[PDB]
Amino acid sequence: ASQVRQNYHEDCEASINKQINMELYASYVYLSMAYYFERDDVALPGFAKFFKESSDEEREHAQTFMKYQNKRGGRIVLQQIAAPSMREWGTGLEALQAALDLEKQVNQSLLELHSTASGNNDPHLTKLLEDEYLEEQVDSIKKIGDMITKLKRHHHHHEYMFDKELN
Amino acid sequence: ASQVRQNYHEDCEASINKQINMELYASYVYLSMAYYFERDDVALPGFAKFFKESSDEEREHAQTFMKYQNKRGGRIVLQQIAAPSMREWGTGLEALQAALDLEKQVNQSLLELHSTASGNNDPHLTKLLEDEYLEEQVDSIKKIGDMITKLKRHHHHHEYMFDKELN
Amino acid sequence: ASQVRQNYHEDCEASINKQINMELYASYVYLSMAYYFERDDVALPGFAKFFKESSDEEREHAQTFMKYQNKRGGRIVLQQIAAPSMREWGTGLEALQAALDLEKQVNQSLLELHSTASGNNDPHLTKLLEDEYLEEQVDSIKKIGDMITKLKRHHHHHEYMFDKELN
Amino acid sequence: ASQVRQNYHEDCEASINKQINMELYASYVYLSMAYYFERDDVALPGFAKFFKESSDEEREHAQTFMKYQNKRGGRIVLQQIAAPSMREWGTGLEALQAALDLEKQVNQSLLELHSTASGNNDPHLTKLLEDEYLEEQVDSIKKIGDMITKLKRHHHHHEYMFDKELN
Amino acid sequence: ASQVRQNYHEDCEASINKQINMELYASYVYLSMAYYFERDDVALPGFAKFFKESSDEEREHAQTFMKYQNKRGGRIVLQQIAAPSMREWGTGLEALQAALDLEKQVNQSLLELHSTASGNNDPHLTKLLEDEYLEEQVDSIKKIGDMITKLKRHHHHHEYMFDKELN
Amino acid sequence: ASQVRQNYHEDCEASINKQINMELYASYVYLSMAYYFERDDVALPGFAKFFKESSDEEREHAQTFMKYQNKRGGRIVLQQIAAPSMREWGTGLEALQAALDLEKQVNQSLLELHSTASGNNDPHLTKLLEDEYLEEQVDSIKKIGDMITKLKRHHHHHEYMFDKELN
Ligand SMILES: [Fe+3]
Ligand SMILES: [Fe+3]
Ligand SMILES: [Fe+3]
Ligand SMILES: [Fe+3]
Ligand SMILES: [Fe+3]
Ligand SMILES: [Fe+3]
Ligand SMILES: [Fe+3]
Ligand SMILES: [Fe+3]
Ligand SMILES: [Fe+3]
Ligand SMILES: [Fe+3]
Ligand SMILES: [Fe+3]
Ligand SMILES: [Fe+3]
Ligand SMILES: [Zn+2]
Ligand SMILES: [Zn+2]
Ligand SMILES: [Zn+2]
Repeated sequence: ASQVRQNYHEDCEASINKQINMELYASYVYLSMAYYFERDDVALPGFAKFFKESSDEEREHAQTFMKYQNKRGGRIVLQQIAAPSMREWGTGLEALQAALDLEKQVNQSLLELHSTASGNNDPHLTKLLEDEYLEEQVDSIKKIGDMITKLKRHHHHHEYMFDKELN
Repeated sequence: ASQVRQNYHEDCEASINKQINMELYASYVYLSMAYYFERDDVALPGFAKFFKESSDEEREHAQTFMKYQNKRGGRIVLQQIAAPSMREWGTGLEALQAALDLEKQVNQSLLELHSTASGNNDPHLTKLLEDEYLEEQVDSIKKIGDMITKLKRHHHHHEYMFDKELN
Repeated sequence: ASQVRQNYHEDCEASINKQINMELYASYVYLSMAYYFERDDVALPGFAKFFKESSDEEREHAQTFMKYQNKRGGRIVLQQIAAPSMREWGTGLEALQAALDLEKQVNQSLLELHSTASGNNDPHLTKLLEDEYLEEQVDSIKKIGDMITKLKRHHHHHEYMFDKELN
Repeated sequence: ASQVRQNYHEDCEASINKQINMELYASYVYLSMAYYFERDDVALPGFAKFFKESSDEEREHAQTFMKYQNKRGGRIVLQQIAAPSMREWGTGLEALQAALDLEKQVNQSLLELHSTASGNNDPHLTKLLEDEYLEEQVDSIKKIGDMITKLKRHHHHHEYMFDKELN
Repeated sequence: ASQVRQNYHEDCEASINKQINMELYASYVYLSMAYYFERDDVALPGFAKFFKESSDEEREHAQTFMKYQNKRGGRIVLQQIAAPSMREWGTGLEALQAALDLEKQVNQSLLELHSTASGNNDPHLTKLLEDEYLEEQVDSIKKIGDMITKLKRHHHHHEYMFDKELN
Repeated sequence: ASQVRQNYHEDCEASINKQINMELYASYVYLSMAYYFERDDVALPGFAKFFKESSDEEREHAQTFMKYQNKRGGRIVLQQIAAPSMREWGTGLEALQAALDLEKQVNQSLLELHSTASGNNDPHLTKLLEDEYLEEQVDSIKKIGDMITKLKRHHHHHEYMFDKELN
């Protein structure tokens, strides 16, 4: 194996490559959303900017894991990247609900990666997860939750005024 | 329940709430020491600034935990803040000695929360305590321990000189 | 008593202590509110911030009174700080209504404290109440009343827009 | 259909959607090269930076096309992004040669899109392809051809110095 | 023991001392290297400077551990610092290979020290190892590996050019 | 032998090497004093800064001699650095008294090297010792001698006041 590899379990090496794929798929979804709210019959620039930023940060997530793979001497495996779930994301409100669920789904995967890393006594990897993914996951889920509470109060008039505060 | 809650055990929720009350209780004790060192018959302006700053940090500890209750999607439930042990704190040394004892009692309970957090595999909350509370506790216990040594020396003139250090 | 004490009747000394408790219990109420309006299921950052500031300002009324007690040679006597009524304030309009009433409870005590100081021919203490307390109380009550008038115009879409004017 | 749609053939709409998936795929391939040249057993810091910017520029080729799909009032349709042809990319020169090939396959699809645009009398779309795509690919093919020539002249001391020019 | 000591098991106290010795012996190795590469018959200023910095950084890992021991109320126990293996490292590639292996010896102890702290439920000490030591160790090991990969391209003319990139 | 060696007796070479070990040994002793004045039960931050700076200058003395071994074309041969005499240094006065004794033992050996250098008519090395080491020794012995006088006075309060001089 690699000259730098030390205390690096192959089960961890492999969940990193599975997680990179999930980070990228999450990137693709926020990209689909981002430009959907830019359609002439949707015209929500606030929501569109928020989901463009989400897709960039999901891209950054994936890069930080590929950098990590190489740091420990593992070898990236990247699969295909599935097409997003849906493609018509409905209201801004249904988009945020979709995103809330996708961000909880990623946190479940990151809490699993953490347990797999604790179970192999990889305290470097648990440090990575705590300091760069667990805290970003909890803050974002709270961010989105806050937004869905503001935006559940029906009219299209309300979405548009909420949108402007996003922008 | 909550739209953000994920992997936050109800025992962690409950022990965050006891700990909000305990931090505020510490604020109240230090606040009492602060102003007692301002009595015209005590008039040590260095201990007064030290304990008033201590009182302030203890309220940030509590608020950081209340912020945290809400990030994870638990409910803040506040309780009555007991009045301090004393209102007359004796000497600066005897107040330091009581400071040190209560920072030590705050750390025992923070480490108990870390033990609850671990047992419920909540890495998000063990990281909160490691980075935000356990290093501040140790450093405080050590600064207070250092000053107790400098002051321990008996004399009234030595204390008024140590006091100007802390101004 | 004290080397400094002069024309400071003990009923005023004792009322200043009971007033310190009320102010500190007023702080606790507002801090409750402050972090309630930060819950993901509430998400009114403007209200939250208004109650944070109020909570901080009640803590300072308390410190001024404790500074004052020491200035006049009386002795601070701290007691327990009760937890609020209910920690679920409901809407912002309902919280503000609780605040209006709380500010009037503290105005009525402050005015009683001022009659005690007048009855006992303490003009230094009348002057403290007039300058440092009664004016903030009438400013605060009026502001709150102004805000309630604005907010009574029942849907949750109005509240979000008022919450931004306050942010 | 869309209230903005004018003179936008559905074949061109479909070819933009196909081309979006090709820009993204090129993004992914350049992402694999980028991070493969940062392996501890490859460690070519310049080749890696060159492909990072390539990967990023491909991503923005795709977002222009999706930006454009909406201007003309078509509907973005994204599909799976295939995994890159490889995982190892060999020497820096082999990665360029694969990138010479790849940019040429993109230029070929771009030029076919132009012919579709021309046959369906879309001068707005021919304009876009001429002004935002066709010139960057001729310019990129020439840059890469130049580098291949420099690097060809087998020994591996020479490759590390070429990386030097690249960082 | 100490007025400050709390939840600091004596096996961790003793391991911190043995770790201080290792770090200080790691400093000695690098200082040897540093001035070897400055001999007139060697004359690799870049290598020399790299090993000077490394030597200085090992001295600081040692100081942090001695600061830490005092923070937790244990007692520093210093012992002799062995002279290196051989003081003739030969080529730069051979020195770097010795450094890679040394950094992995210190990584394996640091990871053992971290299992000791975990076994003894010291989360303050796990946190110190994670933040302050394990991350530098994986960065350092990977860097060294990267440098060895670059340098294996056997003639002494390559080495001089790599030595300048490092200068 | 060396391409730079000229008029550098092998006895001078050998005595430079004993002296590198002796300077590093001094660094280690001062380093021990440095951190012992940081124990929570000693807590004299002025002696700690004085001895930590002393430890640092002693390592520059050693490195200046290793640089020098290589200027003249001799071989650095490093040896084991003995652990300090003590780890508990008693009072600041008793540590100063031990500082003074070891600066006096360093000067005896520097003057012995000057005597070896002279006898081997090496004016280059007698000038090194005159300008770089013998004036620093005398000045140190005198500063330490001055402080021993200021401190000698018995009392705990006087030492904590002298200590703030040195901060
Ligand atoms: Fe992510
Ligand atoms: Fe995410
Ligand atoms: Fe605290
Ligand atoms: Fe505290
Ligand atoms: Fe008030
Ligand atoms: Fe008030
Ligand atoms: Fe492209
Ligand atoms: Fe391209
Ligand atoms: Fe180290
Ligand atoms: Fe190291
Ligand atoms: Fe010296
Ligand atoms: Fe010396
Ligand atoms: Zn951390
Ligand atoms: Zn050749
Ligand atoms: Zn060459």
